[PDB]
Amino acid sequence: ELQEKLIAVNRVSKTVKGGRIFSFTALTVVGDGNGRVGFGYGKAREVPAAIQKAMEKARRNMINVALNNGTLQHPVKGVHTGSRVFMQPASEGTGIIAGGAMRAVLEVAGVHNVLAKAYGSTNPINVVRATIDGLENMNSPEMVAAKRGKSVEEIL
Amino acid sequence: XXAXXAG
Amino acid sequence: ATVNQLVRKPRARKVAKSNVPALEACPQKRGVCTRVYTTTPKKPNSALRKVCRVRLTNGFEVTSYIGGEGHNLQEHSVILIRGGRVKDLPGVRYHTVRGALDCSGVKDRKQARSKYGVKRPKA
Amino acid sequence: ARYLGPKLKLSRREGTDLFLKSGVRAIDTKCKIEQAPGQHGARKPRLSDYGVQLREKQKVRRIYGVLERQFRNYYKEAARLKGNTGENLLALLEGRLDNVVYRMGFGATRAEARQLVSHKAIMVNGRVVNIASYQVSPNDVVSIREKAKKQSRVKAALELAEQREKPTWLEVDAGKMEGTFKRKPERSDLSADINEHLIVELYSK
Amino acid sequence: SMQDPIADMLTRIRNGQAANKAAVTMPSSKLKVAIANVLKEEGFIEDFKVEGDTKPELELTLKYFQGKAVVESIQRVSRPGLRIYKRKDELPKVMAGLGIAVVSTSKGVMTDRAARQAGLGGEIICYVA
Amino acid sequence: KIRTLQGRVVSDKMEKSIVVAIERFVKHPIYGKFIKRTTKLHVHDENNECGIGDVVEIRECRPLSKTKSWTLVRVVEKA
RNA sequence: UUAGCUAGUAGGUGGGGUAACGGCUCACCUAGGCGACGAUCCCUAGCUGGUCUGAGAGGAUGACCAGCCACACUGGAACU
RNA sequence: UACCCGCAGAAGAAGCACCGGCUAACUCCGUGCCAGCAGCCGCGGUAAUACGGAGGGUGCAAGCGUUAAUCGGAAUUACUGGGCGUAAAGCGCACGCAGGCGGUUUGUUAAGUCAGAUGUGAAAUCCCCGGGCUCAACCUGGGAACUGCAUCUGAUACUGG
RNA sequence: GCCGUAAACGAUGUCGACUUGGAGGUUGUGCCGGCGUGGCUUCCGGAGCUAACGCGUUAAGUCGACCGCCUGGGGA
RNA sequence: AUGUUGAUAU
Ligand SMILES: [K+]
Ligand SMILES: [Mg+2]
Ligand SMILES: [Mg+2]
Ligand SMILES: [Mg+2]
Ligand SMILES: [Mg+2]
Ligand SMILES: [Mg+2]
Ligand SMILES: [Mg+2]
Ligand SMILES: [Mg+2]
Ligand SMILES: [Mg+2]
Ligand SMILES: [Mg+2]
Ligand SMILES: [Mg+2]
Ligand SMILES: [Mg+2]
Ligand SMILES: [Mg+2]
Ligand SMILES: [Mg+2]
Ligand SMILES: [Mg+2]
Ligand SMILES: [Mg+2]
Ligand SMILES: [Mg+2]
Ligand SMILES: [Mg+2]
Ligand SMILES: [Mg+2]
Ligand SMILES: [Mg+2]
Ligand SMILES: [Mg+2]
Ligand SMILES: [Mg+2]
Ligand SMILES: [Mg+2]
Ligand SMILES: [Mg+2]
Ligand SMILES: [Mg+2]
Ligand SMILES: [Mg+2]
Ligand SMILES: [Mg+2]
Repeated sequence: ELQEKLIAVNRVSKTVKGGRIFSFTALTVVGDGNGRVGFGYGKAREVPAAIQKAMEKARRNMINVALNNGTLQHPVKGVHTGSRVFMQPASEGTGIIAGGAMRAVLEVAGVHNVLAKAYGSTNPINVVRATIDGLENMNSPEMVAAKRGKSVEEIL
Repeated sequence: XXAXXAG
Repeated sequence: ATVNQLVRKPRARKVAKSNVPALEACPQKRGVCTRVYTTTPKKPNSALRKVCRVRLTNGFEVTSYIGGEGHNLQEHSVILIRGGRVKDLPGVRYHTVRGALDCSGVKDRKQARSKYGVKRPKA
Repeated sequence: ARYLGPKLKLSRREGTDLFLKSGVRAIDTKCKIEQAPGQHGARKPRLSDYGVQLREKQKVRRIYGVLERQFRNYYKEAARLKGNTGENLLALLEGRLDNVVYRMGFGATRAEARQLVSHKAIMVNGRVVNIASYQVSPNDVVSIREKAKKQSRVKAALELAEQREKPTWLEVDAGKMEGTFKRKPERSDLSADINEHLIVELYSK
Repeated sequence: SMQDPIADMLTRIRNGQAANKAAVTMPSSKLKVAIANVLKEEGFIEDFKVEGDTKPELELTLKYFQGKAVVESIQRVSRPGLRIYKRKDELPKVMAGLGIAVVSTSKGVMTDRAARQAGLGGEIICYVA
Repeated sequence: KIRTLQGRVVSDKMEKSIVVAIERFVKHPIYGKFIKRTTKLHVHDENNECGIGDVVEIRECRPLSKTKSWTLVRVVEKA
């Protein structure tokens, strides 16, 4: 059902009396392919368990993206920490024109056609967060019509 | 010095 | 910067700088070896790295690296230099072209022969 | 400007039958199709995004026998032409004469079909064409020449074509030894194994 | 000193929305009222009203939908330090047409939709979304 | 209509000539701000009517001196 | 890390001159004219259509092709 | 001459770079911080996928590499599109000329601004739909485009007078 | 009389507008110990902002005007 | 009160 995707595995270290304790972080995204997407970040001493932890977190932290026929409603800007992402609706058969972290979010979310650019830090975690922040705060015509107290064709 | 250590 | 500030003083571009100024925007230059010698690399490397001081046709004096195992250069050898620093010889910004002018190709070389001026073994 | 080397080691790298032998017998009997070529063949390393994309592009190229410069020009064309770039690319490759001559069933392989075209044994709407890369357009008759109809290569190939699946976009006559290129193949007509978006990504990066 | 009362109105709305204020009150002006109409008609604010003679006070009643404020963003575009004028062909679509650009045309202040229909360009006052 | 420019008089000290500043107002090509851009013209003023301060209409004409190819049409405003 | 530059200089009148307007030239008169919207001075440079790159805005560039300019051993001069 | 026809015979026709990560491709031997490699990080100190050779492999292919040079990636001069408490960055503080900017109402003007029209924006080039060289490159028909400039005539909300 | 610089620091330019609170200090004032209302100021903290530390109506929040300044480390 | 230093690479 859900498309699970591993974005980044990273080795991290705490020092102790003995020396360095290494451990693994795994950043994953899960999505249905119809505008429901969630990222998970898991830590463990081994890579498998980090991933299994990441996937479990991702499934419980999915949000709803209001898509428009496999692309975005409008241009969106996401920011998290040092990651400033920009995403634009594209024509059919564009594909996802995006960096690898944004690519994975957009693929599993069900965005087929999009022009994306990551400005600033391309730190995988913060890029993923900025992207999903972007998607979740993208307005559709229906909710815009709703809030403004109009019809969809008055808006469009 | 010592013409170049820690013992 | 305010718009009025930019109107008064526009954005200056980063001027940018050659790492190979003695070539003077030429792919190669010829020169004459004044000294051919060895020198030790910086940390963490240890070697006797084969360099030559070279007087180029355009008057510049530069150090150039001699790559490959063994060479035939002496003082008053005419050689061709190209761009390319040696990371662990500070000051060395050029490589000699093996198998151009008086510089011979490397003896008994078989792989990457075009890089070291070595004609194809007759098979 | 052609691959003249061993054909099965191409297939073994891709891990897939690329039809570079006639199909008189199974690929399994002629080589270890499972194992990749060479000393470290049994090793199956974890392949990167780039490696996946590369291997996909190299698969499609190796089927149609297109070298990289010419393949990239097809991509540039496919991107220029309107529609979905990926399906445009596969259309252009199917449009090639040496492919059309194979698809109808005159060559056993595409390299044989390429030898046919090369050696002035093919005609397109009357005229002799000895260019493999020639784009055969819709409503075009492709024909064996009368001197070339006596070849055992052509008859033997036409038998193997019956064992293969028939192109819906081609109508052929085995007796007359000529066929019409009716229309451009749709993506549905071509195999689902090819992941054309990977090739688009590869050139789009 | 005060040198952009429009930016000040937009800011009073922006801040007032963030602070979940019911209404926001600025000093009035003809151009402020003209903008307030476009925000009313497009359904971003609920109502407005001018009050006074010597010193009139505009008073916008703000909208909230499902808890959230309706004005998602509201950006000054043309400003004293840099005036932006657009021709009819180059009028901006805010949020792919889901938001408005308030445009001062020769036939008064209006949305970029209304300006496209009227075949006019003009000064781009603000975006709203 | 005949083509004319209009501008302020900035000098009247020349005999039968004035300097006229044509104030233009131009979008900056890069930065988009609207900029005042003067252009000064030596202008023929037969009779020597105009003085510094006066707005004047002017038209282009044949060369009259080294620097003059513009003539006074009318004084629009005076100081 | 060039701030002042300019006396045919800037304008006028008349005579001369040019195919032609004109300090183009001359005599006399006036004392102007140019400049921080960068004059003057210094360095570099043929300009454009275009070319390369770029999502664009830009950045870089001006080989071939075509338009314009300039030069013809160096300096100067006219003649036809 | 293009092109066509005939002849004979696989005959006359494959290299270059790369394989530690970035980056597609791994083993053995030799060497032992030496010899050497290196775009960046780095590799070599006696068990080197990084040197040198070999075998195998990967990528390109009548080319392949290397060097030079431009733009890109570089939002790393940020107009579009950046910053300045501590990362580089607020003048030690003020007054103030030029400059930039300017509360609110009415009228007027029409400079900015906007609208329309006309002229111009050489041809080639680019782009689109066609055509011609067996194909392609290349050549070429018609368009689109040339985002500009000027002139005239209107609009008057905003900015300026 | 000259010098003209300091970690000359809040390492935070000036002016204006707007945006939950709490506890003080100091200096006016109005109404009758309480109840307001001004100025300046110390500490905490909310949203928001911030790489984080923190800032937080005296902003490093939300905006406008103008100025100053930065563009890897060194060389300097 | 005072009270120094720790060769190179890894
Ligand atoms: K000592
Ligand atoms: Mg960065
Ligand atoms: Mg070729
Ligand atoms: Mg005269
Ligand atoms: Mg003249
Ligand atoms: Mg020159
Ligand atoms: Mg860009
Ligand atoms: Mg130029
Ligand atoms: Mg690999
Ligand atoms: Mg060994
Ligand atoms: Mg380069
Ligand atoms: Mg840039
Ligand atoms: Mg920065
Ligand atoms: Mg410091
Ligand atoms: Mg600092
Ligand atoms: Mg200060
Ligand atoms: Mg002051
Ligand atoms: Mg005003
Ligand atoms: Mg006008
Ligand atoms: Mg054709
Ligand atoms: Mg044409
Ligand atoms: Mg043209
Ligand atoms: Mg007015
Ligand atoms: Mg100081
Ligand atoms: Mg300070
Ligand atoms: Mg606090
Ligand atoms: Mg010590």
